[PDB]
Amino acid sequence: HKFWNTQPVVQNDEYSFGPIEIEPDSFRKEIYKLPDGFSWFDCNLWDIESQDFEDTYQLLKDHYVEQFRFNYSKEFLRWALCVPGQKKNWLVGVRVNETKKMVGFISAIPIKVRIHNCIMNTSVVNFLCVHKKLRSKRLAPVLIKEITRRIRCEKIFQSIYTCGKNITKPFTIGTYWHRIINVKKLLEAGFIGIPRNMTMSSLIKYHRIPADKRIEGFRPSVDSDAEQICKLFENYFMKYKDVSNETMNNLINYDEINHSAALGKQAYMKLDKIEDLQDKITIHQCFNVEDVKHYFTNIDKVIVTYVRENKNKEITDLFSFFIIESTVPTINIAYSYFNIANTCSLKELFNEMLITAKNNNCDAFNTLDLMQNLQVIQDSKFIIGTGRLRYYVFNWKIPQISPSNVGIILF
Ligand SMILES: CCCCCCCCCCCCCC(=O)SCCNC(=O)CCNC(=O)[C@H](O)C(C)(C)COP(=O)(O)OP(=O)(O)OC[C@H]1O[C@@H](n2cnc3c(N)ncnc32)[C@H](O)[C@@H]1OP(=O)(O)O
Repeated sequence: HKFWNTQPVVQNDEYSFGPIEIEPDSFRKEIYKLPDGFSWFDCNLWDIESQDFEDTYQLLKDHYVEQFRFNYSKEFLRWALCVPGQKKNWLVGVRVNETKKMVGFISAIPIKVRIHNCIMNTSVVNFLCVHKKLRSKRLAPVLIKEITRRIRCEKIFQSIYTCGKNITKPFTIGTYWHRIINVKKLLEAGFIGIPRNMTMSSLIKYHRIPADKRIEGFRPSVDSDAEQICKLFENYFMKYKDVSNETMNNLINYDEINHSAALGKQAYMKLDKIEDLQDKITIHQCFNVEDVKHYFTNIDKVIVTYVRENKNKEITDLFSFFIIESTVPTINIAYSYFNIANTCSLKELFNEMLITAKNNNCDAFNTLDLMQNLQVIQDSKFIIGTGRLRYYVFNWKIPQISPSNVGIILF
């Protein structure tokens, strides 16, 4: 490594929380120079008909992969990036001056997170992409340094991001598990096989989604549910919290003290034993009503959010998953988003979600072992994946924790 060694992240070479550096003042502000013939632009994902959007969609479709290609649609990208509070300058493009060919992208979105006894606005950096031909032209560190600069100028000094590769020391590692829905489609596409043991017909039967015990009262969310949903999440995070009740109701607001190395030191917290954290949520996204409205909605072939209503019009449960269309043949993959099971078991809620994914033409359903999802995927028909997702936080200390301690899902 000739870049990551110079950033405030935990290195491959503890048991406490808080900022790595409180450097409100001493960070670079001059926009970074690009190689001759390249220029930055703010990517206009606000107008779905724009040229910026076509170029971004094309760049990502052709080049965002470590075959098969994911195919983030334009509606998906607008949902995942034009979020409440988004800055125009956090959607960063690079183009060749002569041809106007988009050859790079990086994005950040603003989120609210709780980390142990602190709460803060932070950023999520995602969709880092360099045209296949310009790789090993050391362009990615520049996109990273530039998004960093644009985030710090908003007085945000931390970030969360994921990766397949191991870079520095991640605070947790998520593992994907996979539920097969459309056997025939996955078989013909070579994504799965027929166990030499059994026949195609039995394989299909083995992977059917059991629909012989159905939970009444689930329906898609609507805008007017947003306050009930906001409270539902607050109560879920209350139940699973890793701090006392008093700390939960009096979280250290880092936005208010991040301007001062004196005051910011308030955010440091030692941990007696890492096992004290066992199976509680330590870090998660926090949603206000505006956030709920945007994220927990329903957009065909992008995001599906169902709630359970009781006979008093009170929302008691929620499942949600997003959808990414892939091409090798068109394959639609659902991903588990956020799920709250209160009046049924988590397996039962997931069963209902899996049926809804099948009804939305999804061919498989992917779930990380985050939060409590291991209650679902242990001793089930889920198959463990090989894809392992490393979670990182920039400029904060988080002990290495189990994925069940993590309530953050990236797109
Ligand atoms: C306060 C705010 C702070 C905000 C900043 C928070 C940090 C954000 C971090 C970004 C979070 C990303 C979130 C997502 O989007 S996750 C998905 C990552 N993107 C892809 O998989 C798309 C397909 N791949 C590509 O487009 C390129 O290969 C990419 C762009 C990935 C690398 O480009 P390239 O292959 O042409 O190489 P280079 O010569 O230009 O540069 C080499 C340097 O780049 C480091 N590298 C390579 N890949 C990644 C990677 N996926 N994360 C972090 N670092 C990476 C590498 O260690 C090396 O550094 P070092 O070993 O010398 O030190």
